[PDB]
Amino acid sequence: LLDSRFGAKSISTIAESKRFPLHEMRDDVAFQIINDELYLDGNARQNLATFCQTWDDENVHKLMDLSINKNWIDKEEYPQSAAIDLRCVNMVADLWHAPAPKNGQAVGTNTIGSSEACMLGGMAMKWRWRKRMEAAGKPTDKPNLVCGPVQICWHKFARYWDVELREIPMRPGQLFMDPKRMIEACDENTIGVVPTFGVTYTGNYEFPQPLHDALDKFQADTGIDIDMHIDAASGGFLAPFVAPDIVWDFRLPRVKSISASGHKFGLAPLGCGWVIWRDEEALPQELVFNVDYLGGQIGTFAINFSRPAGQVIAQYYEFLRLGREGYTKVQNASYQVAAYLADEIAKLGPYEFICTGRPDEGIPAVCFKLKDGEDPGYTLYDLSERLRLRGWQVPAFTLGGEATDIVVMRIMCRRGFEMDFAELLLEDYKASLKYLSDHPKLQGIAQQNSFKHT
Amino acid sequence: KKQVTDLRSELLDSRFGAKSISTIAESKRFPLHEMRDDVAFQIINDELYLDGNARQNLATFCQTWDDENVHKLMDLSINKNWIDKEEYPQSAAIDLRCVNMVADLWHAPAPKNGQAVGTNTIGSSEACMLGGMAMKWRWRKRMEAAGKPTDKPNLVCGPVQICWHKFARYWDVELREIPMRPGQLFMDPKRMIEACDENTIGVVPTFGVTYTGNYEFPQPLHDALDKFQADTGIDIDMHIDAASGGFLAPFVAPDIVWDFRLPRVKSISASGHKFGLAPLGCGWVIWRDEEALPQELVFNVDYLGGQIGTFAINFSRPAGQVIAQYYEFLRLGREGYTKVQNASYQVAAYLADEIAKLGPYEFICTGRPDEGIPAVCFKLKDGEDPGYTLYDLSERLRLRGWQVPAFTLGGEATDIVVMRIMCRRGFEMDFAELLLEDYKASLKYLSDHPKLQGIAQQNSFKHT
Amino acid sequence: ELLDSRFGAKSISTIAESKRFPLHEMRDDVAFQIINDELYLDGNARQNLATFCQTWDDENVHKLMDLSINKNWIDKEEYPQSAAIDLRCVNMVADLWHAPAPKNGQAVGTNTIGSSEACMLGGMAMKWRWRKRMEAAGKPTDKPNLVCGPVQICWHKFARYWDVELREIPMRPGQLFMDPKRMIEACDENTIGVVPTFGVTYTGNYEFPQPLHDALDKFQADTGIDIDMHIDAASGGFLAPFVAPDIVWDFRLPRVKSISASGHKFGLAPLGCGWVIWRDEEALPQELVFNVDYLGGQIGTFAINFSRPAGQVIAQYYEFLRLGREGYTKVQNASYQVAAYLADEIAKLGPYEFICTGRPDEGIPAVCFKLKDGEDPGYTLYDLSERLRLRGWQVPAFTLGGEATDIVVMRIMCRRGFEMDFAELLLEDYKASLKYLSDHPKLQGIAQQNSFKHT
Amino acid sequence: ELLDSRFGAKSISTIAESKRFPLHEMRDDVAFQIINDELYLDGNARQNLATFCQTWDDENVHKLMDLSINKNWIDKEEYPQSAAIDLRCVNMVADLWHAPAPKNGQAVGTNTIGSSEACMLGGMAMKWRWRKRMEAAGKPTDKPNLVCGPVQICWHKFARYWDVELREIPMRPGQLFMDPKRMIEACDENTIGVVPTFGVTYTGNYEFPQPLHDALDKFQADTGIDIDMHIDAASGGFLAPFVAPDIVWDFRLPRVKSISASGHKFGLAPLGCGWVIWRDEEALPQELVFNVDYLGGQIGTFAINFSRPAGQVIAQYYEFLRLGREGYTKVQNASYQVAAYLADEIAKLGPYEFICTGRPDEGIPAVCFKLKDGEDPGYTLYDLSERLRLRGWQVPAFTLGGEATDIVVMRIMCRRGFEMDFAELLLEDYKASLKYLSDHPKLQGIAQQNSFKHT
Repeated sequence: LLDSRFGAKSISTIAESKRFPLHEMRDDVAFQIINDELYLDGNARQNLATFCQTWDDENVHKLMDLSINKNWIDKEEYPQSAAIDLRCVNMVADLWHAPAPKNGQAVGTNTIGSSEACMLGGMAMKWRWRKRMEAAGKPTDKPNLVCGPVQICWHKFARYWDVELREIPMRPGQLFMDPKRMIEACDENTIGVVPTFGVTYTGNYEFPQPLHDALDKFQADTGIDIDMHIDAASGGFLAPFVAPDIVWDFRLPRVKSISASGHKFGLAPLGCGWVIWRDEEALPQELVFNVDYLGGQIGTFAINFSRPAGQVIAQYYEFLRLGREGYTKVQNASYQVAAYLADEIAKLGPYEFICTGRPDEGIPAVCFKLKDGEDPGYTLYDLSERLRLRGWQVPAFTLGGEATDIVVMRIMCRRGFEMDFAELLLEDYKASLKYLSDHPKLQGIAQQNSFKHT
Repeated sequence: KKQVTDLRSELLDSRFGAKSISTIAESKRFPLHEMRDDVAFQIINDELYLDGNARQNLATFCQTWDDENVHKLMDLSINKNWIDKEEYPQSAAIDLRCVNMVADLWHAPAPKNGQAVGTNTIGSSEACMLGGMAMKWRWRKRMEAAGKPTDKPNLVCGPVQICWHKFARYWDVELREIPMRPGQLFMDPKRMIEACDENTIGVVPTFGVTYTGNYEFPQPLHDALDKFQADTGIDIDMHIDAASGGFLAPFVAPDIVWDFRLPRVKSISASGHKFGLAPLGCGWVIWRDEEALPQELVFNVDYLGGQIGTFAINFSRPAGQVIAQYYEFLRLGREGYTKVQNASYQVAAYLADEIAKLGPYEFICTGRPDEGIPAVCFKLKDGEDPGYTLYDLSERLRLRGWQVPAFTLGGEATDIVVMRIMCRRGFEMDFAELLLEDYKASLKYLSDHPKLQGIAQQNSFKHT
Repeated sequence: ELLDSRFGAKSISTIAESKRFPLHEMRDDVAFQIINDELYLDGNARQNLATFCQTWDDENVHKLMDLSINKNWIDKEEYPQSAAIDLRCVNMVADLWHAPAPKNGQAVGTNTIGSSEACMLGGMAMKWRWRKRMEAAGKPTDKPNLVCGPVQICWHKFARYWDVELREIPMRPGQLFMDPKRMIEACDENTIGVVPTFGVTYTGNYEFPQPLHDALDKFQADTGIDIDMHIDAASGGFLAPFVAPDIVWDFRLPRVKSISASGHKFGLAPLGCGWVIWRDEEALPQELVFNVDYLGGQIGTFAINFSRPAGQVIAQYYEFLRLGREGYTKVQNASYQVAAYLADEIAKLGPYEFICTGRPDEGIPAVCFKLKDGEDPGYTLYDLSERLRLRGWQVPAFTLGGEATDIVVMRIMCRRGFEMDFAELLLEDYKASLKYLSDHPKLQGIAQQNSFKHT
Repeated sequence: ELLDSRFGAKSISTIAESKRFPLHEMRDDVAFQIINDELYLDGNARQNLATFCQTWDDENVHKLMDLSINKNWIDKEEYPQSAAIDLRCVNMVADLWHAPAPKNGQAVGTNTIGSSEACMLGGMAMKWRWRKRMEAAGKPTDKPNLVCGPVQICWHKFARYWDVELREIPMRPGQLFMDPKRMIEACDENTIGVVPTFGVTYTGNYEFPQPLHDALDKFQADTGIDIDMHIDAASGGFLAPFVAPDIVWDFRLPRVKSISASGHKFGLAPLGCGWVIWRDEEALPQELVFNVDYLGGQIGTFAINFSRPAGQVIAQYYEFLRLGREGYTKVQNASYQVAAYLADEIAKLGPYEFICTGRPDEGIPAVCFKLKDGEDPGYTLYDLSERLRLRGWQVPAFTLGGEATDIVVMRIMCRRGFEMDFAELLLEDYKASLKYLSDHPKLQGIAQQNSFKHT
């Protein structure tokens, strides 16, 4: 009947949350109602499962706010947002060593995230592969795609575009797509190989170079010429700053496209991805749609259409304020935190490390499991529950394929999670151990994977 | 000085009392150095002044008005992840409410389990693809069950938005677009049926044609699909592209039978960020029920609370638009939207009557609620020459601040030059008065300067 | 060599040093962001159903508090309007509690930082009235006692700090409060006063002053000993006058010489606001009032604190002006509707005995319950409380004192902000928590730490 | 009935009864949004290259302006600190312009709303000094003239409003400004003063007071007629002293008895700020100063305005403080670099003859050019000005005056905020414009409306 906030007749959001509302309500009442329910969302600061930016910068807030109505697709009405977007394509291209374009503009596009960028990469792969077969007179009805432990976007790609996903299974000692097994899976129907440069599940890089040598030898051995698209969702904004010596990008001739998330280590806010092609030949013109506007026409290869230009603008702000110099410092701060956690956690239990936050191996992450046949009086699921009681989300989950038996804990170190917070995590980690040791009945109870995808 | 011109990272800047960087000198490479955060902010902030504010842009369909409450909701929601149900369960709850509300708005059958089948999207584009994929899979599953080949799917439609051209190309479906032609601009029952066959995955009426403003009416088409099924056994479904009309007809013309009232309408899509009133980045698609949505398309993710299924092309993205959409549903309801959309219609209808007095025009859309969306669309009467083309008028208007797009139609009507005026929230009766004044002044200018006729020759952006 | 990813710069750690005064300056905006970022480790309280303290947010209150950051409550001279506003508040609370009309037009009483200070002042005033009364009768004054029920911690502190024997009537099953019989058994010539709790912290039930009052009248008739009351209305003092005005508990009772309440509980003020009113000048021994000099003459204060900001007063004013009786009535009843609804709904979900069910004629908007004796549903209320934390709620489980030492209660406080839709959400998480304990029996009996119960 | 899509309510037109004082109240917040929505139709001026006035945005300035919306410039008594700040600005502007050190510590001068008011004050003071002396000689004083070049409109207003005959030396081919020869032709015993324009509005070029000063010396030598100067330094006044300290144009010349300049042009103040400085008490007739009583004594003002806000002065002081000569020199150099660059690039694009090219020793940060005589590249600068409008730029084309009624010029003003990158964008758009004019020859000769040239 009454609401204590408004000292008035009560408006429930839960009653008839099932139909379109009939009546108007005071604007500021609707606002305070929604505002209040939003407090029940987490703030992610103690969420150690996600890669997506959760820190807050006033300049980014002001820039998102100015841009709320700036339509990324409408080049004609917001020509300056359009110009900023083209800068960022060129800069990401450059970051990844794309060849100098003949026309002065890199081939590539901002996206909403890595998912769309993957679809575009995938569709391009499929189309280059179909042209090759059609020219060579071969059937094109059985495409396949060869990969390791990919993010879920490759599952959707395969499904939505009717391509056979040839996923190399995780297995003990080999948690990733190695050159030998990659090669066993390739044949004239392979549209491409997708190395994951920063595997979501573990944190490690699949290194494109040895896979690239193996594809070169494959072409020599069989005449079959297979290309790569690097899914660098996390890695593409790490390695180029802290390890330029890792050759994973367009310096490799088979690498025809690359995609990354701006809203992970690109430090952009949620809703920003990037995909770059090596050159015009890498992007079939059949996929590009040309629309007229007053200043000529512009080509777009996008799944999305209208949407706000703010994230692109924020991405640019990050590029401008940091440069290589700043990015290197920012990403090193995160690697330092991971290395530290890895180092410290190692002393607390009988653990085996899959990833220890090393810049030459992968991304700022710690991934570990219990040592085989070692029982410290808890599972990592249990430990994950204790940590949620201290406000932390530290996902515990299983690996796939032939490692379906392995439970790992993954910690992600993203911007905002500084050394002080890592210290606090550790105190909570220790207090959890002691608790588990004081209450042995807790062992084995917990059994539900935390969300592992982003 | 002896510092030669090309060895400097040059230039004082009058704003910083300092040397600076030229965003344009080195926009081809990743920047080398850090720069004070607030300087980079000011740099970008100043360049953003070169954008329009769209208040005077009469071409777009997208929300360009500003409401403080929306600004605040968006700004709280910058990091809220629409895909992460675990961390943001309240944003997830609000999203599910919106899906039930839009479902209900479209007469979706009551769900056995209380939750409508549908999803927020980034826009009509994603929503279309999901609708299109689902159509393809339903059709495929049916032909497989029947032992028939599935390698030549086609889609039958009228003058569709570009997202259907993208869907047809991206998913290898032949687009059977009924051509606009003089005197029949739209997919009619007859030409629709000529185009239909066992390989048709669906028909897509466009309930609010992008190019003109008009509704294609699903009812008569629905009638022709019923008879087509009786004559041939072939059972074809519909997905209605209601990008704009989806949030207009339910309030100002609830009697147009276009939605899930029609048994063949298996899914409907619409754009929140057009007449939905939401800010940029929001779309909706709804399915009649679980049968309408092949489970194979839905991905189940593990989370701590069990698992939830999503059908999306995107993945992580912010939840602010959904929240803001919710805010519009709550503060307006059916009563409020009815008033809001009526205001734009009055504005469109007003401009149609007044523009008709000013030249020899033939109208394709006059902002009548029973006919289409709040838009005015016209051409010159055939064989009449008033001393200018609509392209010329569109240029003069631009000199006075307005974007009023002139472009050609498609198909057999590619000779036809139209002007379209979109009336959306914020474009009020007083601003339309101002437009008219400007339009009269442009006509006089053109009448005083006849060497202008025929010079402007470029289409304005038409798609949104 | 350590970097910070926020600042793109050498790391500054609040934990390094943290035990020595820092040596070096650091940039203001960096120190600010450092601290701000750490504040995200605090809760929001929106989901913390243990506390009584205001946790909602109103832009106007934020504005007034911010205006007031430097307004010194004690400094009447520099901030005369803050002073005038405080004085209006004292009059309005006195009137709320049916204080007798004052001869000089100003009610007797004061703002405080909380109930705690207001209890100290009321306590001291009790002790001094009894002392003076006994001195004037030539009698020893070194053994003063105080009679009370299951009192808030401030009374324990008062007793210890001021050397008064606390005669606390213990809780016992059946009777979790101070009843007249046990009250009188404890009373004597050295009893400085009785302190009923009009809203017992641990349960949410009102101790009713009236029957106790009648027992003190009879006690006087029988023995000549004339004992007064101070009502601790921490919570009930801003509830009953709006939703149950016929409960006679306040200055309508002759023996009630002073009353206290928390403005930052149900008075709707922000943290840092309590009130104490005395019946009239006689109820407040002048010896306790300090008169300072200022330019317009002198003002007397009775305070433990001295300089402090005037914003909470000013905010409390805003609440009084914007709502009035009519507004308070709607605001408090809405919380009662929440509490009554939860009592009903929770009752359906397991074998519970209720102590408090949000009825306005019985207590404050709280739900307080225990498991039915014997009936073992497969968890303790500790366990249930732990499950509820994993879904973000703090719903405290704790033991009663005294002779009710076996009893484990759960207490849910319904405060402004915690509306019907949030109650529904708690109910859903409650059910889901029960489902989990059923599916995971091993969990039973594990948790055993009482949650914070005091405020 | 008519609805508004913003408010979901009956429509309220600002246009309907816009000729009658409105009858009824409406909600405040609706009136605000209605007005705020109309204001979107104003330009923002960032792409307007015709104006000299500040169009950039500095948060600190906005904050000071907003703090000062009610500070009354004239009310020294209630706003004594705004007054003190004002007086500092007067001394600082006097010092910048080499005013002789004040015998009393305070320079003779005042803030004004703009150059306009400042010119009247200067104009009036010339008038009175001239009048006093001619009245001493028992000579008629009813026909004063004022000798000048291509002055800003304020001199035309002064002339008209004070019945002074305006002897404006016309612009003519090859001599667009007041030279010594023609100046002297126009001088006689009725000349109240000569006004060099130190930054001509129409072109950007400086009129140099030193060679004019020499001629006036010779004139007094030859004829016994002693003529003074007032420098209209609207724009030059905050440019030259920082980037061309060697140009002698100010109080270093004995005949210069006052100077005016706009704070809200290159002084960097927001709109509503001007300055006029007199050499010393003798240059300012006392009869023109009004003495107004108040608590701390009385102050004299020479003003046309009276009550008005102090914010622009406050903002002016802010710029003086944060910049100094060091900061100003950088700011203005920056604008010059942009003007000079545009002059250089623009000369590459067509058959142009430049009047001004952004050289700090010649004039202000401006580019001014015309088509080479008898050359036809296929458009007029009016045509070019139209194409550039379609790209969002206001780049005014207009005819010169007097004997160059024939010459059409394009003038580009480079003020703070129009940085090198925006100059690059204009050039890109300039070339896009030349290309289009080329591809559509029928455009040639269509456009013929002068753009606003005055500020």
